[PDB]
Amino acid sequence: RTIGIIGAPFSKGQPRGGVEEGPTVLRKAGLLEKLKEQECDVKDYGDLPFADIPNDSPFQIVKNPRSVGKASEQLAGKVAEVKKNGRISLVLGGDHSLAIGSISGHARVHPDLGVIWVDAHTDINTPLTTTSGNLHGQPVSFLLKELKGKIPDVPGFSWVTPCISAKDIVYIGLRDVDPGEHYILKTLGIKYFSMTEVDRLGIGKVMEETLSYLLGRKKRPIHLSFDVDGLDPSFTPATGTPVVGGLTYREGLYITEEIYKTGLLSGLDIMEVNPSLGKTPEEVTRTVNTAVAITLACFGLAREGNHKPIDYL
Amino acid sequence: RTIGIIGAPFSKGQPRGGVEEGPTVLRKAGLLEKLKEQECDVKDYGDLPFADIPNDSPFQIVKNPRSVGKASEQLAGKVAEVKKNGRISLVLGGDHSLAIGSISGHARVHPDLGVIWVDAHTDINTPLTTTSGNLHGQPVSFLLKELKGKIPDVPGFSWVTPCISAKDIVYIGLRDVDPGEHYILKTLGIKYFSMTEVDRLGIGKVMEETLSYLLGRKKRPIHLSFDVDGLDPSFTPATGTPVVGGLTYREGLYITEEIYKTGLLSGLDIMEVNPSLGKTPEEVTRTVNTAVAITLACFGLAREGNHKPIDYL
Amino acid sequence: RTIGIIGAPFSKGQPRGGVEEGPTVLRKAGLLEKLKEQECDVKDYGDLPFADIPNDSPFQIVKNPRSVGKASEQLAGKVAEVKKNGRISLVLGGDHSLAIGSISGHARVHPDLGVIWVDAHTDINTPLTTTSGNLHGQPVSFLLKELKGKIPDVPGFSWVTPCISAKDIVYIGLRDVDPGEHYILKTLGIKYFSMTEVDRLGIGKVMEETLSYLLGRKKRPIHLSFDVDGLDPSFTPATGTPVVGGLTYREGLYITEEIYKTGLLSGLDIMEVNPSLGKTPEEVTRTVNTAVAITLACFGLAREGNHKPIDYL
Ligand SMILES: N=C(NO)NCC[C@H](N)C(=O)O
Ligand SMILES: N=C(NO)NCC[C@H](N)C(=O)O
Ligand SMILES: N=C(NO)NCC[C@H](N)C(=O)O
Ligand SMILES: [Mn+2]
Ligand SMILES: [Mn+2]
Ligand SMILES: [Mn+2]
Ligand SMILES: [Mn+2]
Ligand SMILES: [Mn+2]
Ligand SMILES: [Mn+2]
Repeated sequence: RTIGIIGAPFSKGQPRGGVEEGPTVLRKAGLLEKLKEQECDVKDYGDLPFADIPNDSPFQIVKNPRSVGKASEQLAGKVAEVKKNGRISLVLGGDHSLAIGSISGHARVHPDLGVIWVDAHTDINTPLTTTSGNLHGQPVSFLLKELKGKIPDVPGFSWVTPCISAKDIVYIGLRDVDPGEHYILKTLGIKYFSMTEVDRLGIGKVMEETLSYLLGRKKRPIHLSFDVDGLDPSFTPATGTPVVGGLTYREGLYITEEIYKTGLLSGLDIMEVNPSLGKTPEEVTRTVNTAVAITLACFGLAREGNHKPIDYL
Repeated sequence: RTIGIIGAPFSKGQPRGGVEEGPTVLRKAGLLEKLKEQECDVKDYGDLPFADIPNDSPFQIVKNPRSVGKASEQLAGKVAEVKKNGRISLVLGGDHSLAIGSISGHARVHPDLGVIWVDAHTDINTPLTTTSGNLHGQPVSFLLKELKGKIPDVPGFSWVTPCISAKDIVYIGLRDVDPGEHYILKTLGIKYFSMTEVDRLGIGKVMEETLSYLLGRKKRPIHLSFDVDGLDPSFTPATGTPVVGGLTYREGLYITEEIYKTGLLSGLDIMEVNPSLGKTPEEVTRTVNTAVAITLACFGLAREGNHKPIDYL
Repeated sequence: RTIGIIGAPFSKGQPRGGVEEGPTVLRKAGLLEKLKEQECDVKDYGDLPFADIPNDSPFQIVKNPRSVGKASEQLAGKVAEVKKNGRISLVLGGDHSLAIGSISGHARVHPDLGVIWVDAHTDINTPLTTTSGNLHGQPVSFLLKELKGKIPDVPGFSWVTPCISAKDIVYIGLRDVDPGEHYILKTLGIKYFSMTEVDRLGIGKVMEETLSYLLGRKKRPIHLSFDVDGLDPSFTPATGTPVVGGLTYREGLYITEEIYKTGLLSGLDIMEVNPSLGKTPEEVTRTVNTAVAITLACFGLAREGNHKPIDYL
């Protein structure tokens, strides 16, 4: 459909700084051009200027709470605008803590949205269950209504308001979940397909079940938050926390081709691309190239081929 | 069954020259010996001496039309002979434009043949839809009856006569199809399993459907045209146009083991192996070794093991 | 459950010596610590001191028969003890010939055990069918009751007594089976899932069928003999006889996660890890790291996550 690109050069949700270059390398790879090369109407809303917050000491164990909270607050506003302009928001990250603002802004315009979270992690730790203190591993806890009451008043997030229920989200690709996160998973009855379920059923059945689970009762807007470390590091090595045994390039493209075909993609996040972590220049291009491929699939690029509504013969 | 090896050291169907060494490196890898090590009766018809055609300017955008057309005409003759000798033709390429002659010669003796095309590409561009002008991306358009009338009179192909119908061919492995090619696919109702279908159904279901689609009504001779770039470049890197997200080594062996089990393999093509494109000596041996493995599976080599009709205990 | 670690630094079942360092590198990787980090009660029975047998000339073609036979005899005793102590035996190899002693000792305490053999090889050659003479490719022939009578009196194995029937074992991962071995497979009706069956059905169906085949009639103790070369060499390169087209990291973890869930794991073997064969230091850590991952899955480590029986919120 119509696209609204939003750059989110933010890294304070985790320790490694290079992730704020994600928007830069993705654009430099010709993402806007490639999208236009397709039947896509693209409007670049530019990179959000995330002001520096010098005074931002930890809230207990949680690091850079004000910087993270403000960045998501700013992003939520931009996403809500692009959604109001009738465009599918495409947020280029940036660490995953930004999901808080992206999904929040998306839900302001489309409260009935459903979320598909592709990631090796659940990122559902609360400020009290986290052991790392990195906010990119907590975005989901801030968004779930069932958890409001388990989230302390962390500086920078007073603007947040839980917008989704445990049943409005599906996880795909999980392979490194913390104990508390697993407890929340089972306690709230969240639907997930860890790498174990992908191995058992095959990605085809996984997507069939995912889309049926989220669109069964009725059709609703879909928000896809894609963490590049959800895919195996043999495809996306330049990322902060890679975990072996990931989703293949093919599975990544399958997930997105299927989501595109629903015609319900409403919001998209391409997160955790960190060029500074590429062991080689090739590891960087390999990661960025895969990230672009996944993005293009979300907007119609199909492996069986594509053609214009004309008679080619 | 009984085998008839035919070397086709030809490269003019595309730009990179090293592909004409395919027969050489495949034989040097001990292909004939390995085949004989099995219950295989092998006769080497040698490498076809493709005469040089100095005067061969492009037909519009199409390059080396006379060289390509003549090479396929010569090959068609050799294949028809080996088929008449009651042997399964094994053509070692060489670029894929040779498929025109291999399938044409095969159909002269067995007009009811069915084709399984393993490739990342459909190679069904016509001389008028192609944008590259490389004939290795057009062989199928010359063979389909439904397209006769959309193929101009290109110098070197006046001998061609469409021998198969849209319904006599199945594609497996597609992941880089041109717009016009996709239009032809949908327009003629051609059966295909792109990498998307392989991901969705699994290679087992894909082969079950492929063989049922082609052998359902009745048993008929099978022609397998195997383009090595159909497999992922992590297995066959030394090829002209590699595309990531390909068929795995295992899937390649599965396809061929299943085709062998039909007992209907009649013609085989092992194409696009280009040693000159191996970034390293290991990339070359890796490509050639995989090509040999695929070939041996076509003739009985099974992963579960093989044994003679004797009492080993 | 409760674990009993047994080190088996033995290599004489094959030619390459570095495999006797397996216990060392696996322990150095923190296996005991990692296991304890889980709900696991671990007791290290140390490394069995395999005395040197200077006089050990070949029995016909069979090499180091006395050294191999004695090593398995010693291991059988240790395994029987750990089993009597109510612990799941975890044997760190060492070449696979040790399976003779591990399964023999296990069956002394649990005669109704069932065996799942993960390997690229069947290791079911008899002293008379083998062409290599390496005993690590014959362990299964010594254990099968149906073959007692086809096994000559080899020096060092007079203590052996066939403890399992052809129907008490299932193979997974086969891709390099000798002719005689295949003859035995078909002759005795042994249940196997070669890489061809894994491709056809998917690992989920494979495990479903495997566990149903072995636990259908009734629940019984399970012995898992895991040869690391069962997995693709892209995951476990430091091994004596690697064969491409192997089980993936994910499939390896799936097999073991499923076996763990049965709650019937009784005996485990982690064999063929040879650090000396790692082309690089990274190939060594890659092999050892994968071996540890497989082991941890056998004892509860799940990809969807794990959590204590407490309220994390
Ligand atoms: N990159 C990620 N998630 O996507 N890291 C999260 C890791 C860990 N679970 C935490 O809370 O710190
Ligand atoms: N190697 C191949 N096909 O197998 N190249 C074909 C590419 C392109 N579709 C063309 O017509 O030029
Ligand atoms: N590493 C192994 N098996 O696990 N080698 C066995 C090879 C061969 N089948 C033999 O009997 O020598
Ligand atoms: Mn992640
Ligand atoms: Mn994440
Ligand atoms: Mn191709
Ligand atoms: Mn081709
Ligand atoms: Mn083995
Ligand atoms: Mn073995």
